[PDB]
Amino acid sequence: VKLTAELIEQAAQYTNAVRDRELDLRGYKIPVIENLGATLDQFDAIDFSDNEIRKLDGFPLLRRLKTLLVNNNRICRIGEGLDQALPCLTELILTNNSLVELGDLDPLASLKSLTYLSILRNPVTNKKHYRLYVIYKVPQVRVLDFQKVKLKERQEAEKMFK
Amino acid sequence: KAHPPELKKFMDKKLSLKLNGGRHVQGILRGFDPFMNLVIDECVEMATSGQQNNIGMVVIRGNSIIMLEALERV
Amino acid sequence: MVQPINLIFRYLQNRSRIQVWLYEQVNMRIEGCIIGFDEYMNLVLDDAEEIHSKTKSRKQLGRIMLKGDNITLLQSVSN
Amino acid sequence: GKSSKMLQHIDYRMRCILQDGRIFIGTFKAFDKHMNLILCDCDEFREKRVLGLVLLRGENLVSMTVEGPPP
Amino acid sequence: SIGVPIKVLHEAEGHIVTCETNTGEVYRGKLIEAEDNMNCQMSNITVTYRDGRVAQLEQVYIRGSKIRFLILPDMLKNAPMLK
Amino acid sequence: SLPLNPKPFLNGLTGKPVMVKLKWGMEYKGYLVSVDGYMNMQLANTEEYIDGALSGHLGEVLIRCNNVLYIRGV
Amino acid sequence: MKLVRFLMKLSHETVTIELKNGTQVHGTITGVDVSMNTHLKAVKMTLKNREPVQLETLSIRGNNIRYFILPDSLPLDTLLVD
Amino acid sequence: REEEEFNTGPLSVLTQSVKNNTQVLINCRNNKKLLGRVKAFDRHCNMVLENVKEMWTEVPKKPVNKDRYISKMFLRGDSVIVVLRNPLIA
RNA sequence: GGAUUUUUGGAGCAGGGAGAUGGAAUAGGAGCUUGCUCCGUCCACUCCACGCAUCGACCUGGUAUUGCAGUACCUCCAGGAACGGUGC
Repeated sequence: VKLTAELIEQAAQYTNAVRDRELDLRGYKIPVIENLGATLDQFDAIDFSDNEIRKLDGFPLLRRLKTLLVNNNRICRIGEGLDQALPCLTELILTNNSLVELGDLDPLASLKSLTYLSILRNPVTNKKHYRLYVIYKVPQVRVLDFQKVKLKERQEAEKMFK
Repeated sequence: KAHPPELKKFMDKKLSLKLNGGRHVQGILRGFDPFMNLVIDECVEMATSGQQNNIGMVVIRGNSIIMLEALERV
Repeated sequence: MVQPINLIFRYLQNRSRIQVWLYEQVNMRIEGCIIGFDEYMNLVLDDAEEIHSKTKSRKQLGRIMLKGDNITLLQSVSN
Repeated sequence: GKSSKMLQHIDYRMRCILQDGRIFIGTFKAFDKHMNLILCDCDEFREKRVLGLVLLRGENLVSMTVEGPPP
Repeated sequence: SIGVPIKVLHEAEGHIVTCETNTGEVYRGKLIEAEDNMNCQMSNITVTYRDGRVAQLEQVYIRGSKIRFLILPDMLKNAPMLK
Repeated sequence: SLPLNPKPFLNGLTGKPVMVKLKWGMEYKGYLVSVDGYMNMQLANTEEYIDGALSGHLGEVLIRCNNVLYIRGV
Repeated sequence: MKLVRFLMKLSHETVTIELKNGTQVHGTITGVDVSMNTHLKAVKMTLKNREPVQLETLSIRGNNIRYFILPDSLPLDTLLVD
Repeated sequence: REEEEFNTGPLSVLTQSVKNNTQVLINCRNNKKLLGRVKAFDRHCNMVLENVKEMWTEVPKKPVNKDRYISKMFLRGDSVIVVLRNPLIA
């Protein structure tokens, strides 16, 4: 059950709780996120929860994409061309993923408009100084794992590994 | 057509009207009109510095009427 | 209930000096004696004067036919 | 003659541009002779502003175009 | 003689709505009187403008000449507004 | 004197040198040739005046009612 | 006599419309109403100090249109006969 | 009634532009002056003209003036501010 | 069916003054390249008049509320002022 144009044209699309145009693509078990050109950047949020996506890549240019729900998936790697395809990506929910190393968070630093990031329920969050490395690598993010970044955490991230 | 505005409840009540260009007046309405023209007897207009100047009975047309707020409980 | 047309007719019968403010123009106003009126609020002022509040000057013109689409507020003065 | 210019875009998401430079993207449900647009669950872009059901008057309308497929 | 947005605005009288004027003034409150010419008379209204001067007044009256838009709740967008 | 309506005053002002000033600040001075019921003006040998200074002669000039602010009979 | 009947008979023609805000929209006129509601298809709009954008459809009101631009090969003498 | 008012009022100044095929100037609210021959008119001053020349002045945003020419155009009566008839075709 | 609430528009235009202040990589003219001098276009800082006052959104610290609802907005104190509009 791969993501095609007929699956995106038959999927439900409505208004979310934040008054944004969201398309519900849950319950599809798509192994790879592709063929997203049929939406023509008419959705403000993408609900791709409960899927089997392994890599968050292969997305076309969508300037209206501001929220991406990748919860309950097996995402273990992030694409390096995420900034060239989503310049206005501000919300990224990557809870309960397959990220084990902090080096997968290195392509996530290119998103300058990203402010809300969720990396909870992951083996990469259980490593030593994971939050300090995420604050040092991504200074544009203001809320990490439902927690506001303070000045002391930014000073601790800028002190170590400088 | 040509229905008059519902100004029967705001009759003989002290209200503040706003006019275009940032003008503010306060006075008691003495009548109504289908062209939204209001007659304010003993009206006082607010200047730029904040002083109130009494202009007496004035007539405000509906082409520049922005908002009328009733200062009395009707 | 006092009608605005009846008030304009009483002001034209009394021949008192009235000042008319323009729409979207607070710097310059007109002042004169309204002689007659019409359905489109067209005022005919005799020996009218344009008063500029910024420069504090007064320029007389005489018989002026002011349209009702530009006059926003009209007040009665003692002068 | 047919007057089907406004009926073909009924129940669809359209983005109308205002005179001051604002853009309201909403689902056009009904119209009138004064071009009164009723945009249910509309978004305001110029930043995103949560508005919802916005009834904009026809005097502040400039242009309107199709935004996407109907929900 | 009566429009469908005019009928939707007349049917939404008594609910917590808002009216944004052409100058940016947002009069919010319960729509007590709504005529066919977009005349909105509200009681216990609140002024939240584009200037931001938020205040509370006992009664307000905004005409349809300088009215830019109206924000209404979505309780009447289902029925009988489905055509 | 007697209350004169503006329409016979505009009908009797034809052929006399008047000056019509618009809302943009410019005025046209000339002999009033044509004046209809929609408050439109058509003059001959018109001269343009801006900020109290003459600009030039144009001839027959037609001014609508939506732009003309006032008119004074000289 | 009436310009609305002349504007309504100018369908399927590539024209341009300049608004009061400086935005020029060039496209094929497909629908004209009595209130000069110009409904065009595959238009290109250029605003003041902005980039031109191509749209599949556009609907401009009559009160917002300031000027129009017709091609030189338009039969204005034949279309004027009512 | 309407024809006599159009041939005897200010609209006759427009009617002398289409009958004798004379050139008149129209100054708009956008600080532009278009000189041309009036081909079609109406009661709402909808002027459809041919062979028009529009001149104005622009700033870089010193400024400078500019001009252009159009084969056939149509302008509504709302944006028409000033209309001047002068013997410029001869 | 162009005369006040919708469609023949009341819209257009310009951002205070000064200083031997600083820059036009590839884009001004003149004294007929380059170097220099003069004059009608910005941004950054400083001074006078942080252009002024207002309220809303917002950041730091302290502090109060533990409450079952369908919402313009919601505790208070102090500092800073990146944003919006109102009148001069």
